[PDB]
Amino acid sequence: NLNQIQKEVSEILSDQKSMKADIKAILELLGSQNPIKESLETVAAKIVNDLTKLINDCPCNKEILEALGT
Amino acid sequence: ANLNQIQKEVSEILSDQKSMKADIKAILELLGSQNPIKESLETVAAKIVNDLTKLINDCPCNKEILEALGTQP
Amino acid sequence: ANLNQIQKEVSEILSDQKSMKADIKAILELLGSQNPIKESLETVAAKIVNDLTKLINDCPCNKEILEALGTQPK
Amino acid sequence: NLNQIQKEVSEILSDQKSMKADIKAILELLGSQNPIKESLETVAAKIVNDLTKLINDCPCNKEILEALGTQP
Repeated sequence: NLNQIQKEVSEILSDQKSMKADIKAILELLGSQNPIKESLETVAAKIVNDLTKLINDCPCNKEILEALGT
Repeated sequence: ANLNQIQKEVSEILSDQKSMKADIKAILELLGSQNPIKESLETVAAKIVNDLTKLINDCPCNKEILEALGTQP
Repeated sequence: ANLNQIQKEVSEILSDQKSMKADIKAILELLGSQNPIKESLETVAAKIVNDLTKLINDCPCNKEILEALGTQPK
Repeated sequence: NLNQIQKEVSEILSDQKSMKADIKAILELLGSQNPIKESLETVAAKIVNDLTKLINDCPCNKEILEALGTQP
């Protein structure tokens, strides 16, 4: 009865330690992550950037200029 | 009254605790097993540029113009 | 009040317990309802390249070149 | 022995208090952000729109225009 209470109160207490441990880990992990918007905005910048280079590199001009004669 | 009441409540605390523990464990498991968004975003970007590169390097619109200049690609 | 003290405190643990349980569920609910980022990345990847392919294949610039060359586009 | 129970109940109560706060944080942190769907969608929208602005701007035409606006 009182031993029963004691036992169960301990189990609660140790269970409560591990719960706390993991909660911290969760708060840590989430805090570490970079903002979705930020990751997006930068990867989105890299997509346009690269493709812009390719576009401005004008790959399809050589063929035309040959038919014309430049 | 009191200790019997106390003991009953303690037992409900113990079990409630047990499931919360399990649920927390799962949230940790779920977040932890997810590959970083930055890493994911990058591989998919790699596909996007790569595939639009194949297209632009295929010069789709040249074909129309070379035709007007009586020649073929 | 020893039993009283123990009583009042165990009761409070039990209250807090309930609302912690609620909030842990709301967290699980939130993460659970997320699409797998990989999958929803694929969808969006396709639409970007799709929409773009449409425009480039439509060949917007050709009309300018043709008219400069001296030809009517069809 | 009743004291140990009393003592331990309070350590239980106080940890409870601080876990309550941390979960509330985790909820707030997870709440403080739009779905990954919405985010992707607006970004993708900007991606295409800027590349559409680029292409419709016809960067390569100026080169050929001088090649056409020229003589042997």
